[PDB]
Amino acid sequence: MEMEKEFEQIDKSGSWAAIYQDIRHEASDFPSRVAKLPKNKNRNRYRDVSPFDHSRIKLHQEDNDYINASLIKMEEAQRSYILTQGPLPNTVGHFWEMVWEQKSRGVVMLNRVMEKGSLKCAQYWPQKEEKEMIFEDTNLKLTLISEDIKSYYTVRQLELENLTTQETREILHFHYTTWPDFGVPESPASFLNFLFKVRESGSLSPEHGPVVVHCSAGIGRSGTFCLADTCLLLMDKRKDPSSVDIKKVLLEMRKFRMGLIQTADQLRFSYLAVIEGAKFIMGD
Ligand SMILES: CO[C@H]1CN(S(C)(=O)=O)[C@@H]2CC[C@@H](O)[C@H]1C2
Ligand SMILES: CO[C@H]1CN(S(C)(=O)=O)[C@@H]2CC[C@@H](O)[C@H]1C2
Repeated sequence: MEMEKEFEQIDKSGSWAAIYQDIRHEASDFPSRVAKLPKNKNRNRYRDVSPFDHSRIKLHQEDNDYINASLIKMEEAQRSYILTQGPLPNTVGHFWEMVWEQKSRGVVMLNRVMEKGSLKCAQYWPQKEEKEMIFEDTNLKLTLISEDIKSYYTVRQLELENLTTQETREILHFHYTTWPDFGVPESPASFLNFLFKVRESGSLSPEHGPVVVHCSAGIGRSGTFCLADTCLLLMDKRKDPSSVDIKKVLLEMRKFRMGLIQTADQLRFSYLAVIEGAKFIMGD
């Protein structure tokens, strides 16, 4: 079926939970043996969220190459994403090592450091220009260059220096700051505006390594971001945009990381975002 009318048909019939459970039943199951090794327990935030072995990002280190991060490679859309958990106190150096080694331009953050009164990820970037951060375990230096605070999101320019080679690179930090502590946003308008700002920066384009996108577990809000982006790109590429099937695209993405889209409300929100986004692209 088309998307917008399949949407109204699920609303009128109130069957979002049944649709979402079907997706959960059909989703791929692949091994995640490296994630479960005892030496990696303090590298995982949640015991039930792990990268598959076949798609995990490897650190370029001979001691321990493990990080909780997955490469989502979308062949028809010609887009790739790295989805990862929010960094832990003992993985902030690994996180920036990955950004460096994978040649990423941008980092997309969809959570606040504290939500619901608890810590959802480490404070992993510097908050003042004159107070830079040094990660001694991976030999990197990180400096805040500029910060632009808007009503729904903040964009930061950062400098990452590999202290071994003295090479430097400019990284863009795109921080969506207004996702509610409970539920999903009422309108997708600010989330779509944010997606378009990431696109306009070059961070999603083939001349760079894959964008790094995270929330707390790296599957819920993060899944919503890449699902919406890929569906909108496919609607632009194909002769028949109504042939894009958001459930099929989500199942394709779940071949590369488990659990993408965590609730039926997140599934409905993803439909809403793609539907509204397709009107603005036109060609409007
Ligand atoms: C519209 O709100 C509810 C609709 N359904 S429903 C009844 O269509 O399945 C789901 C139930 C839980 C709540 O998050 C949302 C999603
Ligand atoms: C930024 O990553 C560097 C960290 N080291 S490290 C942790 O051994 O100092 C590894 C060795 C080679 C270097 O290029 C990469 C990976």
